[PDB]
Amino acid sequence: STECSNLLLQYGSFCTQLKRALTGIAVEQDKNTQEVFAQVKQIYKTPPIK
Amino acid sequence: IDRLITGRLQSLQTYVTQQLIRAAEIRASANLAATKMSECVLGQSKRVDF
Repeated sequence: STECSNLLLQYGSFCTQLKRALTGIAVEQDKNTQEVFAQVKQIYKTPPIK
Repeated sequence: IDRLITGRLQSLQTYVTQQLIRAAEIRASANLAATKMSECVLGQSKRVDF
């Protein structure tokens, strides 16, 4: 709706900081996964003998 | 004036809540730094990757 968008533009920058907060959370989740799992430099392999 | 007061109060409450969350994160980092100063500088640590 164009009229709702025109009235929503009057409220300032609530949506920009909401989007910034959600982007920060979404980056932080991948940072969590990388700093938990990727603690090894090379991908090791077991020998064929079990 | 009532409309402007409500808008400015909402924005200032959002700022205070974000500052409280950032203060919790900074306090966690400062607790980790205090632990590192107590255990790495003041002694020798047997903890791996610490």
